[PDB]
Amino acid sequence: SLCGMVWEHRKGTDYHKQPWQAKISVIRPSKGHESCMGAVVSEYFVLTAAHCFTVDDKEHSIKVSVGGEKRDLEIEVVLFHPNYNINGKKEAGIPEFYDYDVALIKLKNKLKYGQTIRPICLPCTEGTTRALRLPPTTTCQQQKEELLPAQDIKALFVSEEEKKLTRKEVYIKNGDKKGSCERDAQYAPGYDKVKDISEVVTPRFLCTGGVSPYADPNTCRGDSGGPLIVHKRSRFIQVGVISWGVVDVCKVPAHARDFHINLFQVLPWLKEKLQDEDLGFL
Amino acid sequence: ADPDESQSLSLCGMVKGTDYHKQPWQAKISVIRPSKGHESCMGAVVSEYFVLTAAHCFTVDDKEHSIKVSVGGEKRDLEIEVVLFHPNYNINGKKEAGIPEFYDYDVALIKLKNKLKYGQTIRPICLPCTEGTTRALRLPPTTTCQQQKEELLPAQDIKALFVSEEEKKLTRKEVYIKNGDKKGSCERDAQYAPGYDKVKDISEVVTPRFLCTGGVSPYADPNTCRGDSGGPLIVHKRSRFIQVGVISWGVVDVCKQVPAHARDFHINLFQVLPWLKEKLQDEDLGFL
Repeated sequence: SLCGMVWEHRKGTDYHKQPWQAKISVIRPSKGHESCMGAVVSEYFVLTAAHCFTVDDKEHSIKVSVGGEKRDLEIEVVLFHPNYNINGKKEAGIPEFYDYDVALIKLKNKLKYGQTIRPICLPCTEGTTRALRLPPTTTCQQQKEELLPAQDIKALFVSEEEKKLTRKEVYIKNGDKKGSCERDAQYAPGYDKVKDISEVVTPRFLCTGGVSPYADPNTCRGDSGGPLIVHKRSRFIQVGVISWGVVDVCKVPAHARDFHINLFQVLPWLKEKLQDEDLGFL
Repeated sequence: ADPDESQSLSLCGMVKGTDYHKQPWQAKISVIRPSKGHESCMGAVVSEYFVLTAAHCFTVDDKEHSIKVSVGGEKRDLEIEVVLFHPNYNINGKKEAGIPEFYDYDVALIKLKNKLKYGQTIRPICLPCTEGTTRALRLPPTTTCQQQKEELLPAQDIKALFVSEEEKKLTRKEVYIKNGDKKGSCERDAQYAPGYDKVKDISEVVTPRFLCTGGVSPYADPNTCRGDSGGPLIVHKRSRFIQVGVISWGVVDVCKQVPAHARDFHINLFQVLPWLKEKLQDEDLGFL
């Protein structure tokens, strides 16, 4: 199959429209389960946020499903980015630090691509170069400048509300608005007294949300971990992983920013872990 | 006399108006984090400086900015001096044994910085083995702790309730604690709870510090919602409300499969009286 390509037909389920979307549920007796999403990136892997796994039990507590299927898929192992350390800045007044908040769920059984289950394209891969109908002289830097220019980048994410999946169009402030977007991180939970924001907002994050240039929808609690996508040439390319934000409105607007791990900033990890998935990383 | 009388306001377990007039002891607790996966729990005002709830609720070590506590329907959040966790509590205590989360001694006390000013919407609930409870029960002044137990927790199906929240409003749910011959059946269903798939001996997860509700016998019992966790398990013994437990965990949440297996577990306060008695020794509670 061709990554980031959807069913060329009308109607169909929410998974005909977003075949790459995966649902993740981490369950515990207390009933305060984690709810997250991810994206199929190959037949054996699902990419999502590292912070979703708060119960270290891949055998019976992590429920992963795709294609709107009801069955939960067998997990071989969950790989956490090596630099991830959520409590690493506790002593500096940062309760939860989300740098490198990405993880890959490796499935025991190979996924079978259909009209409701298909991979999404990843940065600096052969699939993305072809999806964007670019020539083979295309490099990783070129893909980056093509997908993430120094401006307000049009992008989207998939949100679930009332049993329904919907695309939410947002704008990544990667240009002159970047700074003001990142600075609103001061309004995120536990960050009240964080003097320098660069300490909670590292060069591994993309910033969306706000009312400028437009009134951007915000990620819902359950959407955490899902892909942040750039829609180009009728193809879907994942550029980030939803990680955290200022507020959950699905439940001051100009302050409603969401942060995502920029996949261009965790390529050595991705390239190494998915080196056997025939995705052709550059 | 005037109901706002200071002495009349300090009377535990007593009750038109909003739903907070109906449940004056109810406390709301939110542990927020940037990822948006906030913890939601409830608690009970036990005294002027303390709110009792579950230990598992505190997943962000930041009482300064990430733990929001409110009472009396107030939209304001209260400053926290310190959060006290039962010394025997350790959710990872049996990880190596195949048990992901262990909820033994799942209780914690929130010590507020400022005194709670009791009122028409803010009032403490009665705690086991205290001067207050003996009176609420209409028992002679000679009553002992064991006597109160036999009075509140008989070896049978014990009528009880917990306060649940569904769509902005709070409501009382009648449940039955299986403390008699249905006790074993109730506890054995713990086998169907998250992560307990391979638990052979149920005693490993359901320790003698737990009360068991839920199921369809003797009656179809309602279950606790994720957000009701850490909330007080109460006995409505004749116009008075006594807290006998702290909601800890359960097999399933069906708010907002196999109904007969739907059990909820609560930490029996009688099993943590030594902790309660001590930590609350300066709160003028009259512990027997």
